Amino acid sequence: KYVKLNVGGALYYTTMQTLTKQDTMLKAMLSGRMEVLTDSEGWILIDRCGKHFGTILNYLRDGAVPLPESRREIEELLAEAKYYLVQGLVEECQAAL
Amino acid sequence: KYVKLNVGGALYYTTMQTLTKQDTMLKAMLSGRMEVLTDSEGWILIDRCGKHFGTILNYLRDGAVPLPESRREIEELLAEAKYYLVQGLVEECQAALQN
Amino acid sequence: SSKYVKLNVGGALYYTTMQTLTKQDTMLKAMLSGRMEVLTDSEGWILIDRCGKHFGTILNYLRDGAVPLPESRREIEELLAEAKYYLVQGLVEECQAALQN
Amino acid sequence: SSKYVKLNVGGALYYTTMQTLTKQDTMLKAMLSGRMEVLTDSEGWILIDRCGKHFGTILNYLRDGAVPLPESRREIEELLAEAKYYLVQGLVEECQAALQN
Ligand SMILES: [Hg+2]
Ligand SMILES: [Hg+2]
Ligand SMILES: [Hg+2]
Ligand SMILES: [Hg+2]
Repeated sequence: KYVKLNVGGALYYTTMQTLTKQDTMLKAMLSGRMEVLTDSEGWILIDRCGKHFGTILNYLRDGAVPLPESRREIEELLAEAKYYLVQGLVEECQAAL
Repeated sequence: KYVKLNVGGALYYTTMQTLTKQDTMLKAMLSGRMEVLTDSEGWILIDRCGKHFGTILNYLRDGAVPLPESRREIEELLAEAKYYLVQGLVEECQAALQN
Repeated sequence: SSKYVKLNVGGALYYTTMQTLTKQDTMLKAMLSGRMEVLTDSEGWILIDRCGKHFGTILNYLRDGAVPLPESRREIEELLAEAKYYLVQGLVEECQAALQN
Repeated sequence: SSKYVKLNVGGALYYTTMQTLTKQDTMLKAMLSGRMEVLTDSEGWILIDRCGKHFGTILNYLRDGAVPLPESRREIEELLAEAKYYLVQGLVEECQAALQN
């Protein structure tokens, strides 16, 4: 089954399978182990920038993702990784630095 | 004739001729060789990022496509190419990564 | 009456929000504020007679307030035309500046 | 007026307006003036048996009256061929001029 998320105005479409693949905030969001905030149209709202959210979804899907080149973009990706509790990507970004 | 796909929230409108032109998983989706899940508006849902999907559609249509400059986007494309079993583009992306 | 927006830009399909399109003062904000005439189809897509090649970049500039410009002079010029058309004042300058390199 | 026209050019899908296609004297104007046969499908797409690589560039030249030209001579020749075919005389001249070494 598919889940649709509004992350800072950026719209995403993914599955329960992807968001529950790793131990993260998103799994906790969908396991019912945490409240999720939805609107009238059924979008899970997240008050974060959606710039790198697409990168997070890819990491969950493939278990790996190409990291950004510039150090600043690595920190941006890292910040989101820490927030969503994607420990694998957090470490991998810390390693890249 | 025309197919409309929701790829990771990115919406696309293409043709059957394009999606079935080469031997890939996308051909298999519409060759009836596979399950297709659509939403209320009739958009075929695909749980992949749609960033490079436009590039995938063009490769199937034209048999060739301009690759991105940075190594990062080529690798991103390679991941999508590998997933959809676009073997032709996979090779050129693997090849493009020379340095 | 929705905050979710779907736009047909020259045949290129985009799905975005009011939150992104109203971040800066541009033609797109006036278009969705009802402050301007809009042409929609049966399925609820606002039609826009411009190429959608660089439109994704326009949306990202509105979202993040900045975007990586293309390398070649040709594509910066392409973006400049789109930025100017949508009256994206921030992006117009940065691209006009980029051509003075 | 501002009615929408959609063309399938070699598999590339485009959305433009009557206003754009009738701005200049070209083959595309003749297509909508009924001065020439157009083949449409069940969904209302005007079919054109041409590669759609540069058609977006043709549409932009009609929209803005100008467009950034490609760098390489080969791509200028490609665009020039399409301009000649669609009878976009304005763009033909600028492409012929660009190939002046
Ligand atoms: Hg992505
Ligand atoms: Hg951001
Ligand atoms: Hg071509
Ligand atoms: Hg274009």
